Amino acid sequence: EVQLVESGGGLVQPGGSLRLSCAASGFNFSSSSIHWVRQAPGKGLEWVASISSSSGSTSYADSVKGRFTISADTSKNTAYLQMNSLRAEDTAVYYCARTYGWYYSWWWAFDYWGQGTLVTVSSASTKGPSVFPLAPSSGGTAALGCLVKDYFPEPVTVSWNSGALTSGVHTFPAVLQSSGLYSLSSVVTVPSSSLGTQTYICNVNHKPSNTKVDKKVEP
Amino acid sequence: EVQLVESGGGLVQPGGSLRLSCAASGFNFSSSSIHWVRQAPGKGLEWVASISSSSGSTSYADSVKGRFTISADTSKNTAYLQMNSLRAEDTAVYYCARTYGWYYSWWWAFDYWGQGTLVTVSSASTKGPSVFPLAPSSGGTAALGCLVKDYFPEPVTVSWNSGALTSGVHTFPAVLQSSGLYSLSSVVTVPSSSLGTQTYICNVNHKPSNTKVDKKVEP
Amino acid sequence: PGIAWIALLLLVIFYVFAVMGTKLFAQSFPEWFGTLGASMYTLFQVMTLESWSMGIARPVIEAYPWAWIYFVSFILVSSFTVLNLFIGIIIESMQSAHHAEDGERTDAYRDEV
Amino acid sequence: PGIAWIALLLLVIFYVFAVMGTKLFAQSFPEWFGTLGASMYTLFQVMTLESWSMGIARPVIEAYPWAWIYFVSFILVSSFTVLNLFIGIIIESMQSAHHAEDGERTDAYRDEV
Amino acid sequence: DIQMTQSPSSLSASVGDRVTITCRASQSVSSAVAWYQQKPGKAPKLLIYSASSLYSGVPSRFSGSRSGTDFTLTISSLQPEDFATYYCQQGDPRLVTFGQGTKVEIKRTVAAPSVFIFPPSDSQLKSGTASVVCLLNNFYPREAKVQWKVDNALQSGNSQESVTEQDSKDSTYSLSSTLTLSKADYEKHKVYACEVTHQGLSSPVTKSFNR
Ligand SMILES: CCCCCCCCCCCCCCCC(=O)OC[C@H](COP(=O)(O)OC[C@@H](O)CO)OC(=O)CCCCCCCCCCCCCCC
Ligand SMILES: CCCCCCCCCCCCCCCC(=O)OC[C@H](COP(=O)(O)OC[C@@H](O)CO)OC(=O)CCCCCCCCCCCCCCC
Ligand SMILES: O=C(O)c1ccc([N+](=O)[O-])cc1
Ligand SMILES: O=C(O)c1ccc([N+](=O)[O-])cc1
Ligand SMILES: O=C(O)c1ccc([N+](=O)[O-])cc1
Ligand SMILES: O=C(O)c1ccc([N+](=O)[O-])cc1
Ligand SMILES: O=C(O)c1ccc([N+](=O)[O-])cc1
Ligand SMILES: O=C(O)c1ccc([N+](=O)[O-])cc1
Ligand SMILES: O=C(O)c1ccc([N+](=O)[O-])cc1
Ligand SMILES: CCCCCCCC
Ligand SMILES: CCCCCCCC
Ligand SMILES: CCCCCCCC
Ligand SMILES: CCCCC
Ligand SMILES: CCCCC
Repeated sequence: EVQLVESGGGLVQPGGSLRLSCAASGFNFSSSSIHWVRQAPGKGLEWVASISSSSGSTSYADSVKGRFTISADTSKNTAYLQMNSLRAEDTAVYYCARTYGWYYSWWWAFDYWGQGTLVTVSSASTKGPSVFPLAPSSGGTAALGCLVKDYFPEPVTVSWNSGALTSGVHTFPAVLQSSGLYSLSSVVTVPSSSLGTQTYICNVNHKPSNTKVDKKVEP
Repeated sequence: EVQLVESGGGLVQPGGSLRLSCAASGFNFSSSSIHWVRQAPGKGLEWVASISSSSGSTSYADSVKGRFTISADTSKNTAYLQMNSLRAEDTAVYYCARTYGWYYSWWWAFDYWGQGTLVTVSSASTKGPSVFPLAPSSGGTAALGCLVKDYFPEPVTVSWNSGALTSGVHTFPAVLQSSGLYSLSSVVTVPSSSLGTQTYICNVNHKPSNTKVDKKVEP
Repeated sequence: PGIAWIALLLLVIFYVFAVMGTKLFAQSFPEWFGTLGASMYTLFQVMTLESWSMGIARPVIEAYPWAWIYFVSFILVSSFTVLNLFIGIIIESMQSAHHAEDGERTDAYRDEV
Repeated sequence: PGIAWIALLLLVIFYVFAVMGTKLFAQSFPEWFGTLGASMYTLFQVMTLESWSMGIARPVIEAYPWAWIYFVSFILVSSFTVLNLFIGIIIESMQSAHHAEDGERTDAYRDEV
Repeated sequence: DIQMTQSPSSLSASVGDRVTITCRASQSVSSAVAWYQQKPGKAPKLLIYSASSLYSGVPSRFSGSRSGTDFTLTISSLQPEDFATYYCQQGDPRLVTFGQGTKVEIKRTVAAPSVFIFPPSDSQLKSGTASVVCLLNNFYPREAKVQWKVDNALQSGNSQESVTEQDSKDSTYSLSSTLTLSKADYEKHKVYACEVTHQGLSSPVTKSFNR
């Protein structure tokens, strides 16, 4: 229940701006410190900024000093990261963390971490994906699924029957397909005798383009 | 950047007086203590005086008690050593030092030292030097330079192309030449193939006589 | 009342402990105690007794273990002034029965006039 | 006010701690504590809390390690008088509403005259 | 009267050798002692304070030790730039004394000098007095011998020699021999030569000109 729900990321043009929100829930926000830490695809963690929710004190990294600005509204019960003059380096997944302490403050733990949100800085425009089922062949060995092609930017959140079918899923990472759009697959293995027992819907979603698509797969 | 720029020395007649200034820059002057320590040519260091910049308290050596007087103006951000009844013993290089502490005050370090200024007590008058180039002979083995003769008192500050030519310089110490004037040499080795590539100017200076002379050397 | 004349004493205490923190920690912790303003700000942050408070505390005490008796004293000397001051007002406020008589003498006299 | 009547107490404290420093350190540190004037001056220099302050402190403590509780006490007993005195004035200054009434009675009565 | 007796006065050790410098106080000053490096003509720099603690920025090869009343500066691996004079200090506001000093000299293999000779300047002849400069660059040890020959007649009483301090990186010496002569004897003669007789040379090498 003690969670940090963050949002506000996505696509933004170079030299632009973007606001990241991190709403805390379940603990005492004021007494804690809130942290923004970024990870570019293919590197380790990089500290961005930290703020005392109650005290309002701020501390920034030398790499983003002046360009970024961290804040926190205790009434709104939420911290914020305003980002300006965004560039190619800033393309990364940003995470929100906390130190709620008397014990993690005397160590700068950080104890809890938000789940992460992507910020891709590019010029091209948003595009929704195309959801194409992948047909089976025939009490086991039934590999089926659906492909998700021609979307930009990342990510695509694929599920199966709204989280009913979890075991056996192998949702792949995306590729580039030189044209300049992302394209991934989403496969799942089931018993072949149950091709008709359960309904097999892959619930594809692409929030940058609001492409909320549900598609069933059948031989 | 944390430095002690001292000045005010030079030549003075016996029984005369002279003022030494030590301007502090880059640190907290008031919180520090300032020190004058002398070295006669051919002996070790000798403590002269110490003062608290903020407190104004003074402490003098028994050898110069009453004759010297140390002071410090915090507004001018500078310490001072007034010297009276100067004699032959007082002919020495005087250094300005500090103890800026909570560390070095509980040990009397002294942590930082000024670069030094000469005080020669004599009767004869000031004289500017004569700068005479020293001609080469012919990708190496080219010893050239310039001689600096008939100056008094010390010192002569020789450089080459305003600090451009540093490696290979062997600016000699002065000699007396019984007449009673100082005379030194200033040599430098270069590649002989570059006699015409770079300009070879020795920038002689003699501040007691304002003799700021620039002379090129060429075969 | 003159309750802002009280805050002058609290700013004096902030000032003296900030000068202390400057004299003690400026060379080693410049961002926290390198200036009088930094010392003021760091003392305020410690007085908040929040996450940043312990965060400031831990490296200062790792570097100088005695530093705790600094911070603690700042928290004590401050709080025990306020309380003591705050407990004196109550005594100097329980004096005002004579004040009620004052007003009542004002009444009876003004008609007399 | 009579705020110079306050400094009499501070000079008394200087005097008593200077006599202490004379009784303790005169034989061993004559230039700093050999006379009452030297003790006064050395206590002032220590109270400055400057470079010379620690410079005076270090040999006195090397010679007599207990000497610190001397200096510290001088710094405490002094500062806690001032503060306490300084916190009493505020209480004896928040009794002047009665003085405003005083002036107002001066007005009304000296018209009746 | 807090006396500091520093020893030795001079020492010469090769590069990498382990150098020790003693400084004895006259009473228990328990740790007031400091140690200083001074390169010639420059400002002294603080190596050691508290007689053991190392000043921020000093290399690890410098260390300070104590035995009751006898303090010691130790250089583990003597480097050629460690050529300096080292001073031990007392500490007090009311009095400060230093040691007599210890000059650390570097030892290295035999080095033969680069020998050169310079003619008197054109504008120098306008003074009625000329000077001949014989240069000896980058040699070791400091002992050398410069002989003068005017028309193959040896000179004496009219030359002076100046030697630089030992260099920071190669630890070698430079020598300048100035030969002063009235312009009369300068023009009356034609052959001028300086002959260097150095240890690192088999036959004494001579450099000459003819005016
Ligand atoms: C009886 C009271 C103590 C007498 C003081 C002794 C004089 C000190 C002489 C030191 C010998 C020198 C060797 C270097 C000594 C050294 O390495 O010190 C470390 C350092 C001293 O400063 P230095 O300039 O020597 O160190 C430089 C470094 O800090 C960084 O370069 O900081 C200290 O820890 C200061 C505190 C002294 C520690 C004593 C304070 C008392 C602690 C009490 C803790 C609380 C007790 C509560 C009860 C539960
Ligand atoms: C105070 C000095 C701090 C120096 C820190 C850095 C230098 C040393 C490195 C320490 C790292 C230690 C890691 C192990 C340490 C470790 O991780 O924790 C071990 C132990 C248990 O920790 P807590 O109870 O904080 O554990 C919280 C957990 O229950 C949560 O899972 O810690 C304590 O002792 C806490 C009590 C504070 C202890 C000090 C309180 C005052 C006690 C003194 C009593 C005074 C009576 C008078 C005597 C004179
Ligand atoms: O570094 C800081 O976060 C800082 C902010 C404000 C102030 N100040 O306003 O004194 C000092 C430091
Ligand atoms: O000139 C001064 O800064 C100065 C300060 C204090 C005292 N005094 O306290 O004596 C004398 C001079
Ligand atoms: O040694 C001194 O600097 C000193 C100056 C003044 C006084 N005095 O004013 O007593 C004593 C010592
Ligand atoms: O900074 C404080 O002292 C503080 C005051 C009140 C609360 N509170 O009641 O949430 C927390 C901290
Ligand atoms: O042990 C110390 O050095 C020490 C430093 C400061 C304080 N103090 O600010 O109270 C006490 C002791
Ligand atoms: O010379 C003095 O002022 C002096 C006074 C008292 C003591 N005594 O108390 O040991 C010593 C010296
Ligand atoms: O930097 C200052 O303004 C300053 C503050 C306090 C003190 N003092 O009380 O020692 C001296 C200077
Ligand atoms: C008289 C100086 C008061 C302190 C000024 C502080 C400026 C940052
Ligand atoms: C000012 C009080 C000094 C106490 C001295 C104690 C010596 C052991
Ligand atoms: C290590 C020096 C501490 C002294 C600060 C003043 C103590 C009251
Ligand atoms: C860490 C001790 C605090 C006493 C109130
Ligand atoms: C001037 C007091 C120093 C306490 C160590």
